[PDB]
Amino acid sequence: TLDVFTKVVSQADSRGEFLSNEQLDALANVVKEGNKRLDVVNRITSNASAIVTNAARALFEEQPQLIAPGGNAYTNRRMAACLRDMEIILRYVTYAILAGDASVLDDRCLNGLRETYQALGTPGSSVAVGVQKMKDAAVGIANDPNGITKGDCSQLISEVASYFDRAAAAVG
Amino acid sequence: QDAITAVINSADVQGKYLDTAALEKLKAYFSTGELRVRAATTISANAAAIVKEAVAKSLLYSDITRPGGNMYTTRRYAACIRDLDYYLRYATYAMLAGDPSILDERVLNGLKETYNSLGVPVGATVQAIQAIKEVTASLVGADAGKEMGIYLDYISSGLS
Amino acid sequence: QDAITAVINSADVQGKYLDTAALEKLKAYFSTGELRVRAATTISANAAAIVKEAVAKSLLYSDITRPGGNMYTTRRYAACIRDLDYYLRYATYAMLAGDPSILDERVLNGLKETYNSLGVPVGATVQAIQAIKEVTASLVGADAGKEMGIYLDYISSGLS
Amino acid sequence: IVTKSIVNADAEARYLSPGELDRIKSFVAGGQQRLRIAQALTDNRERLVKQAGDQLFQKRPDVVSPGGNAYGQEMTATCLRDLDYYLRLVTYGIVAGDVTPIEEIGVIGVREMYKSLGTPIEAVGEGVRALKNAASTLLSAEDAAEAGSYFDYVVGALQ
Amino acid sequence: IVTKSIVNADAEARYLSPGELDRIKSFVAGGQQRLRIAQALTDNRERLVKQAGDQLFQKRPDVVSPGGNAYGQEMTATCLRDLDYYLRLVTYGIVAGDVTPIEEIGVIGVREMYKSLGTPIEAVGEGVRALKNAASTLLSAEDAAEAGSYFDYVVGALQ
Amino acid sequence: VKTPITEAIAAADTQGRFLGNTELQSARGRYERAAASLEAARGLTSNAQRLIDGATQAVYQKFPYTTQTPGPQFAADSRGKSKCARDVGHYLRIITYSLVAGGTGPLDEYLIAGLAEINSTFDLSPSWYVEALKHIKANHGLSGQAANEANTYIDYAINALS
Amino acid sequence: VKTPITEAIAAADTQGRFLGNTELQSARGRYERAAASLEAARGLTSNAQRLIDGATQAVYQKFPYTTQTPGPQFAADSRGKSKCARDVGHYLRIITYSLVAGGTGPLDEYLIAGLAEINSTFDLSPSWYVEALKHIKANHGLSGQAANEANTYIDYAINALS
Amino acid sequence: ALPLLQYKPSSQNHRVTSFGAADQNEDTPYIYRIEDVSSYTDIQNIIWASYRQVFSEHEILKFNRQKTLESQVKNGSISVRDFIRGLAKSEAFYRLVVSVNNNYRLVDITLKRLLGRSSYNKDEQIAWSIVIGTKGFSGFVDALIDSEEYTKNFGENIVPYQRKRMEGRPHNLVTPRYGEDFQEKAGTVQTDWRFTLDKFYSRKSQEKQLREGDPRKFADLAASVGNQGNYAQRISAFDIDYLNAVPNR
Amino acid sequence: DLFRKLYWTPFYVCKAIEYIHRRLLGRPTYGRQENNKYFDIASKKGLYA
Ligand SMILES: CCC1=C(C)/C(=C/C2=NC(=C\c3[nH]c(/C=C4\NC(=O)[C@H](C)[C@H]4CC)c(C)c3CCC(=O)O)/C(CCC(=O)O)=C2C)NC1=O
Ligand SMILES: CCC1=C(C)/C(=C/C2=NC(=C\c3[nH]c(/C=C4\NC(=O)[C@H](C)[C@H]4CC)c(C)c3CCC(=O)O)/C(CCC(=O)O)=C2C)NC1=O
Ligand SMILES: CCC1=C(C)/C(=C/C2=NC(=C\c3[nH]c(/C=C4\NC(=O)[C@H](C)[C@H]4CC)c(C)c3CCC(=O)O)/C(CCC(=O)O)=C2C)NC1=O
Ligand SMILES: CCC1=C(C)/C(=C/C2=NC(=C\c3[nH]c(/C=C4\NC(=O)[C@H](C)[C@H]4CC)c(C)c3CCC(=O)O)/C(CCC(=O)O)=C2C)NC1=O
Ligand SMILES: CCC1=C(C)/C(=C/C2=NC(=C\c3[nH]c(/C=C4\NC(=O)[C@H](C)[C@H]4CC)c(C)c3CCC(=O)O)/C(CCC(=O)O)=C2C)NC1=O
Ligand SMILES: CCC1=C(C)/C(=C/C2=NC(=C\c3[nH]c(/C=C4\NC(=O)[C@H](C)[C@H]4CC)c(C)c3CCC(=O)O)/C(CCC(=O)O)=C2C)NC1=O
Ligand SMILES: CCC1=C(C)/C(=C/C2=NC(=C\c3[nH]c(/C=C4\NC(=O)[C@H](C)[C@H]4CC)c(C)c3CCC(=O)O)/C(CCC(=O)O)=C2C)NC1=O
Ligand SMILES: CCC1=C(C)/C(=C/C2=NC(=C\c3[nH]c(/C=C4\NC(=O)[C@H](C)[C@H]4CC)c(C)c3CCC(=O)O)/C(CCC(=O)O)=C2C)NC1=O
Ligand SMILES: CCC1=C(C)/C(=C/C2=NC(=C\c3[nH]c(/C=C4\NC(=O)[C@H](C)[C@H]4CC)c(C)c3CCC(=O)O)/C(CCC(=O)O)=C2C)NC1=O
Repeated sequence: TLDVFTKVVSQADSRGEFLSNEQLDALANVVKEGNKRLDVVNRITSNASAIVTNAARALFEEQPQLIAPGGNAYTNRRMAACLRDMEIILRYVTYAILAGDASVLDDRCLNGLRETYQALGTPGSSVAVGVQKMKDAAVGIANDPNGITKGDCSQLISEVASYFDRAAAAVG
Repeated sequence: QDAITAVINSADVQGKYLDTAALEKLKAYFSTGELRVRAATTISANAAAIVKEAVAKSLLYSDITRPGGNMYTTRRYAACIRDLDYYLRYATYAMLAGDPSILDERVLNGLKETYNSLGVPVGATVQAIQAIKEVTASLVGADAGKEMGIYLDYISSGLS
Repeated sequence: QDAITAVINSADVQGKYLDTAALEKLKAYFSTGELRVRAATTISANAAAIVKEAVAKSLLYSDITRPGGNMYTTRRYAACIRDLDYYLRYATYAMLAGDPSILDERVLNGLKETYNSLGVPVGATVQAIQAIKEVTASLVGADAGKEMGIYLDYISSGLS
Repeated sequence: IVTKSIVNADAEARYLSPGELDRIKSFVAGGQQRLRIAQALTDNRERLVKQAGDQLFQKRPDVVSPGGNAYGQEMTATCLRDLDYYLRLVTYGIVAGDVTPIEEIGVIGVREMYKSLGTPIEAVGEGVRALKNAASTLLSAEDAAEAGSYFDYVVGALQ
Repeated sequence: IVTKSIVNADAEARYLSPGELDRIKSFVAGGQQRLRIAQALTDNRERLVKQAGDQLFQKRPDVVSPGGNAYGQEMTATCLRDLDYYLRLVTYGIVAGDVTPIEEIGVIGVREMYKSLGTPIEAVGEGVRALKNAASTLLSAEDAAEAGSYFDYVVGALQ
Repeated sequence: VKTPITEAIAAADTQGRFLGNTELQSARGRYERAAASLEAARGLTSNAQRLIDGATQAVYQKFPYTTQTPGPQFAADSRGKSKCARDVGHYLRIITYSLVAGGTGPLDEYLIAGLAEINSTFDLSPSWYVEALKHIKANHGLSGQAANEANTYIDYAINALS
Repeated sequence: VKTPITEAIAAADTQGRFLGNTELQSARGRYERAAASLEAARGLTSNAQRLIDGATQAVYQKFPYTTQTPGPQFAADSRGKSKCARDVGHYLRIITYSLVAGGTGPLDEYLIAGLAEINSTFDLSPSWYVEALKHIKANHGLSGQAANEANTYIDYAINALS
Repeated sequence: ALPLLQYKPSSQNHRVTSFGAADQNEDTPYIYRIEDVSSYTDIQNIIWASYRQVFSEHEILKFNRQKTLESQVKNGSISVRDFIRGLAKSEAFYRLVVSVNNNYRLVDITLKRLLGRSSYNKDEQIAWSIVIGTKGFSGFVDALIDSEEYTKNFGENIVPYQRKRMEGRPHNLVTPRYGEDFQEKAGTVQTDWRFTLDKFYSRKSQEKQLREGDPRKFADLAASVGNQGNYAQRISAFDIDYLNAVPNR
Repeated sequence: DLFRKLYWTPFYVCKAIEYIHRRLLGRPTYGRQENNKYFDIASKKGLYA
C-alpha cells in the first residue's frame, strides 16, 4: 500500500537524501487539490451500485451468448459471480483515487487476475469491454455538477480514467 | 514546414509517440494562433503602405536614389519595391506558420549570391528590412510585432 | 554594440542631439543594470552545472549519444559541451550589453553554414538551448530569466 | 492545415485571403479537442493493435496461412508493427488537422512497396478498418467521427 | 467554401478530405451568425456608405477638387454608387465564406478599368477602408473582426 | 505502511465494504494538519547541517567517556565520529520523512522496528540517542503550530527508545 | 460501533500500541466536518413531519398498486398506512443518527444489518424504500456543504438497499 | 455470501491416518498445549512458539509482539485459538505479510502458518482468493480458524504446526513472506548491483535494449493474437471442371 | 499539385524558374533578359503565369 505522500518518500529513502523544496511544492499542490479529490470519491461510492448494473445492461447485451445457455455467465451463481467482482473493480479503483497512486490496486486487484481467468475458463477479454463501460459511466458522474460549487477537476478525470485503463490492460 | 509539422517530425525521427512536451508545444501554438491570424490579416491589409513608409524612412532622399546609386533607374526602383514586398510577404508566411523554415527554403537560399552578383548593397537592404520591421511593429502592436520582428530579423541576419 | 551605443548611434545618424526619448532609454538601462550585473555574476558562478543539467535534460539517453548519433564519438561530445558553453557565454554577454548585436556579429554569423556542413542536427541544438534557457531561468529567477531567455531564444530563432 | 493555406496562397501572388484566416482561427479553436483525441488514441495503442489483429486475422486467415506473408511469429510481429505505424500516422493526422503529414509518410508510395514486399494491400486496408472500429468503440461519438475521418482517409488510400 | 473545396479536390484525383468536411461543418455552424451580419449590413446600407464616402473626402480632398475625378454632383453620386457596389460585394463574401464572389465580380480586372477611367486606385481603397471602419463601429466586436477581414481582403486586393 | 490515508483503506478493506463517510472524513482531517506539517519539513531540511553537528557534539558533552574509551562501539576514534554523524543524520531523515507522510509509518518501519535487538548486540546504549533528540527538539528554531508538529515525532522516537 | 473516533481506537487497540499521531490526526479532522454535519441534523429534525408525509405519499404515486392490492404486506387498508409512516419515519431517525455520529455506524447497525433477510421474508420490495429516499434527498431544502452531508448517508442507504 | 466453488484436492501427506502415537519420530514438533502449564517456562515457550508459526522467528522482535495478548494468555482468559486470531488479525502482521503479498499467494502463505498445510493445487488458492476479496482479510482468517479441518486436527488449545512433513522442507523456510513477483517492491533488488549483472544478459533486457522498429518488439503481441488461417482445399484442382464452372448472367 | 510540391515548393524562386525552363522548354535560360522577365511575371500572378 503506497500513496502520493508515501511514494515520494520511498524513492527519496532509496537515494538517501533529504526531501527537496520542489518536492514539497509538489506535495503542497497535492494538499491544495485534496478537497477536489474527496468530492469525486464520494460521488462514485454513492452511485456505486447504480454503476454496476448499468454496466451489466451492456456487458451482457453486447455479448449475448454469455448469459445464453453455454456461456460462462449462464447460471445464477455464475451470474452473481460477475456481479460479486464487477464491484471489486470499483472497490479498488476507488481505493486508488483515494490513495492517489495505483500501487494499492496492482497488488491485490490485478496481480493474479489474468492467471485465474484462463484457469477458470472465463473470457478475459470480455471483462475489459465492460470495465470501459464502467469508465464511461464513472467519469460521467464524477464530472457532472449537481449541487456543487463550480470547480475544475479535469486533471483527476483523465487520471481517474487512467486507473480504469490500467484495470482493463491487465485483464485483457 | 510548420511548428506543428516540426513537432511531428521531431517526434517522428525518434520513433517517439507524442509525449507531453510536444503536446505543450502544440497547445502553445494553438493558443498563439489567434493573434497570429489577426496580425496576418492586418498586415495583408496595407502592405503597400508599409513598403512606402519603409522606403520613405530609410532609402529615399539618399544617394541610393541619386544617379550612381543602385536605385537610380526606374526599373531598379520597381525591383526594390518588389524585393521589399517579398520580404514582407514571406515574413507574414513565416509568422503564420510559426516556423522560419520557409524563409530558409524560399528566400534565404541563394540570395547573397544574387545580391553580390548584381552589386546590390546589402547594408541598405538590412536597414530597409529594419524600417519594415519598425513600421509593422508600430502598425500591428507590440505583442505580434515581436513575432514579426523575429522573422524579419531572421531575414536580416541571414542576409548579412 | 551596447544599448547605450545603439542609442548614441541612432541619435548620431540623424545628426540629432540627445532628446528626451533617448535619455529615457539610457535611464531605463541604468535602472536595469543592477539585476543585469547580479544575473551575470550568478550565471558566471555555475555555467558548467547549467550545461550539465541541460544535456541531462535534453540530449542524454537519446539516440544522439548512441552510436549513429552525432554525439557518439567522445570528441563530438566535447564539441557539444563547447558549443553549449559558447551559447551560454555569449547570451551572458548579450544580456549584460542589453543589445543582441554581439550575437549577430560573433555567433549567428556563419553558424547555419557550419551546422549544415558538418551534419549537425539543428532541432536537437534548439532543444538544448531551450533546456539551457529553462535551467538558467530557474537558477536566476524569473525577472532576469526573461532577459536571459530573450537572447537564448534569439540564438534559437536565428539558428532555425 | 496552415502549410496548405500558405502554399495555396503562395502559388498565387496574393496574400492569405481572410476566409483562409477564418479557417485557421477555427482550427486553432478546435486544436484542444484534437489534442485530447490524439492523447486518447496515444495511451491506448496496444489495445488497438491487439483488436485490429484480432479482427483482421478473423476476417482474412490467409496471412495466417503459410502461403501468405504474415506466417510465423516474426512475420506476424512485423504485421502488428505495420498496424502500429499506421495508428501513429493517424494520430499525426489528427493533430495536424489535414492529411498531408500522414500521406507524406504512409500513403504516397505504399502500393509499390507492398507490391515488392509480396503483401496484399486489401488486407492492410482491412486492418486499418479494424483499427477504425476499435477506436470507434474506444471514443465518444463526436470523437469517433473525427478519428474515423482520418482512418477513412487511410482506408481509401490503401485501396 | 464548398466551391473552392470541390475544385481543390477536383485538381487532385481524390474525394473531399475529412479536414475539408470539418471545414464545411464549421462553416454551416457559423452560417447563421454570418446571415445576422448580412442582415445588419443590408439594413445599414445608406448611412454606412455616406459616412465612408465623407470620411474619404475628409482624408482625400483631391477627388472632389476640380482637377479631380469626383467633381460635381453626378460624379460624386457615381462615387457613392461605387462604394455601394463594394459594400454589396463585401456582404456577398461574408455570406459565402469564399472571396470568389468578391473576386470574380469586382476584383479581378479593376486596375485596368480604373486606369482607363482616370480614377485613382488608392482613393477607392481608402474609401473601402472607411467602410471597414464604419462597419466595424456598427457591429459586435469579433463579429466586426469577421466583417473587417473581408473588407481587408477588398482593400488589399484593390491596391 | 501506516498513514492516515492508508489507515482509512486497511480499515475499510478488512470489512470488505466501500469507503464510507467515516473513512472519508478521516482523510479530510489530515489535510488541515498536512498544511502545517510541510511547514515543519522545510524548517528541518534547511537547518539540517546545523542540527546534526549541533547534536553529535552535544552528546559528547553529557557523555565525555564516549570519546575516550577504546572500543568498537565507542565514537572516540575518528571512525566512530564518522559513524556518529551518519547515525544521528539518519534520525533527522526519518523524522522529516514521517512529517510529510503525516503518520508514524516511516518512523515505525525504518527506525524503531527491531531497535531493541540491535542496541543490545552492538552495546549502543539508547541513552545516547535520546540525548541528541532532546537537543534537536529544543534547537530547531521552529515556531507556531509547526513547532508542535516536529515535537511529537521526536518525542515518539524518545518513547520507543525507552 | 463504527465512528471515526472509534475507528482510531479499534485500529490502535488491535496493534497493542498507544495513540500515535496517525490515530490522533482523524479527531482533528473530524471536528471540521462535524461542524457542518450538525447543521444537517437540525435541517432534517425541524422539517421532519413535512418530509415523512412528503415521502409516504410520493411512494404511493409511483406505485399505485400498493394501495389497491389486498395483502398483509401491501398498504391497502389503514393498517399498512399506519405502518407506512412508521417505517419511513424510522429511516429519517437513523439518517439523523448517522449525521451526528459522523460515521455510518448507527446506519450500519440499526438499519441495513440483515435487511436482505427481512425483505425476502415479508416480501417488502426494496424498490419502495429507495423511492422514498430519493424524495427526501431532493426535498430537504438543505443548502451548502450541509446539503452534501445528508446526501451521502441517504445515498449510502440506497446502495445497501440494492 | 456465495458458497465455495468445488476444487479438486491433490494427494498430500496429511490426508493419511498415520496410526499410533508411540511410533512417530522425534522430528514431529512439540505439540505445546496451554492445558499443560506446570511452570512459566512452558508458558513462555507456548507464547514464543506461537510467535514462531506466525512471524517465522526473525520478526518476533520486540515491537511486533503484542504484549497485551500475551498478557492475557498467562491469565487464561483467551484460548490459544483465540490468541492466534489476535496475532493474525493484527496490523503488525498486515504490513509484514498481507499488504506485501497477493490474494493468491496470501492463501498459500496463511495456510502454511495457521493450518500448517500447503495448499493442494492452484485451484484451492483460486477458491479462497474470492473469500478474501469480499469479506476482507480478517473475514477470511476468521473462516480459516472456524473451519472444521482446524478444530479437528489442532483443537481449541494447541498451537499449530506442520502436520506430517516426513520428507519435506519446513514451511517457514521454504516460503518467504514475499515472493519473486513482488520482490522489486518490498525488497531492494533495484539498488543492489549484484542482481543487475544477472539482469544485464537476461532475455528481458534484450527486448528493452532494441530501438524502435523491429518485429521482435511485437513478438509478445503476436503470440496473444492467435487466429491462425485455414489450410488449402483438399479437393483436387483437375476436376474443378472450369469450362462448365462459369455461371451465365 | 504534384509538380508544384516537387519543383516549386522546396526550392528558391529563381532556381525553380530555371529548373522549369530545363523541363518544359528544354534549354537553359540565356541571360537576365529572360530572368527577371519570368521572375517579373512570377511576381504578379505566380507559378501558373
Ligand atoms: C480481489 C480481486 C479478485 C477478482 C476480480 C477475482 C475473481 C475470480 N472470479 C472467479 C470466478 C467467476 N468469475 C466470473 C465472472 C465472469 N464470468 C463471466 O461469465 C463474465 C464474463 C465475467 C464477469 C464480467 C463468474 C461468473 C465466476 C464463477 C465461475 C465459476 O464458478 O466457474 C474466481 C474463481 C472462483 C471464486 O472464488 O469465486 C476468482 C478467483 N478474485 C479475486 O481475488
Ligand atoms: C470527506 C468528506 C468531504 C467532502 C466530500 C468534501 C468536499 C468538498 N469539496 C469542496 C470543494 C470543491 N469541490 C469541487 C469539485 C468539483 N467541482 C467540479 O466542477 C468538478 C466536476 C468536481 C471535481 C471533479 C470544487 C470545484 C470545489 C471548489 C472548492 C475547493 O476548491 O475546494 C469543499 C470545500 C469546503 C466546502 O465545500 O465547504 C468541500 C467541503 N469535504 C469534506 O470534508
Ligand atoms: C561561438 C559560436 C560558435 C559555434 C556554435 C561553433 C561551432 C562548431 N561546432 C563544431 C562541431 C560540432 N558541433 C557539435 C554540436 C552538436 N551536435 C549535436 O549533435 C548537438 C545537437 C550539438 C551540440 C548541442 C558536434 C557534435 C561537433 C563535432 C563534429 C566533429 O568535429 O566531428 C565545429 C567544427 C570544428 C570544431 O569544433 O572545433 C564548429 C566550428 N563555432 C563557433 O564559433
Ligand atoms: C510508417 C510508414 C511505413 C510502412 C507503411 C512500412 C512497411 C513495411 N512493411 C514491411 C514488412 C511486412 N509488412 C507486412 C504486412 C502485413 N501483414 C499482412 O499480411 C498484411 C498484408 C499487412 C499488415 C496487416 C508483412 C507480413 C511483412 C513482412 C514481409 C517480409 O518479411 O517479407 C517492411 C519491411 C520490414 C521492415 O523493415 O519493417 C516495411 C519497411 N514501413 C514503414 O516505415
Ligand atoms: C461591382 C463592381 C463595379 C465597380 C467598382 C464599378 C465602377 C464604375 N465606376 C464608374 C465611374 C466613376 N467611378 C468614380 C469613382 C471614384 N471617385 C474617386 O475618386 C474614388 C477613388 C472612387 C470612389 C470609390 C468616379 C468619379 C466615376 C465617374 C467617372 C466618369 O464618369 O468618367 C463607372 C462608369 C459609370 C457607371 O456605369 O456607373 C463604372 C462602371 N462598376 C462595377 O460594376
Ligand atoms: C537508517 C536508520 C539507522 C541508524 C541510525 C542505524 C544505526 C546503527 N549504528 C550502529 C553502530 C554504531 N553506531 C555508532 C554511533 C555512536 N556510537 C558512539 O560511540 C556515539 C555515541 C554514537 C554516534 C553519536 C558507532 C560508533 C557504531 C559502530 C559500533 C560498533 O561497530 O560496535 C549499528 C550496528 C552496526 C552497523 O551496521 O553499522 C546500527 C544498525 N542503523 C539504521 O538502520
Ligand atoms: C428502526 C428501523 C426499522 C424499520 C424501518 C423496520 C421496518 C419493518 N417493516 C416491516 C413490515 C411492514 N412494512 C410496511 C411498510 C410498507 N409496506 C407498504 O405497503 C408500504 C409501501 C410501506 C410503507 C411506506 C408494512 C405495511 C408492513 C407489514 C407487512 C406485513 O406484515 O407483512 C417489518 C417486518 C415486520 C414488523 O416487525 O413489523 C420490519 C422489520 N424495521 C426496523 O427495525
Ligand atoms: C488418498 C490418496 C493418497 C495416497 C495414495 C497417499 C500416500 C502416501 N504414501 C506415503 C508413504 C509410503 N507409501 C508406501 C507405499 C508403497 N510401498 C511399496 O512398496 C508399494 C509398492 C507401495 C504401496 C502399494 C511406503 C513404503 C511409504 C513410506 C515411505 C517412507 O516413509 O520412506 C505417505 C507419507 C506418509 C503417510 O502415509 O502419511 C503419503 C502421504 N496420500 C494420499 O492422500
Ligand atoms: C523571395 C526572395 C527573393 C529576392 C529578394 C529576389 C531578388 C532579386 N532582386 C533582383 C534585382 C534588384 N534588386 C534590387 C534591390 C535592392 N537594391 C538596392 O539598392 C536596395 C538596397 C535593394 C532594395 C531594398 C535592385 C535595385 C535590383 C535591380 C538590378 C537590375 O535589375 O538591374 C533580381 C534580378 C532579376 C529581377 O529582379 O527581376 C532578383 C532575382 N528574388 C527572390 O526570389
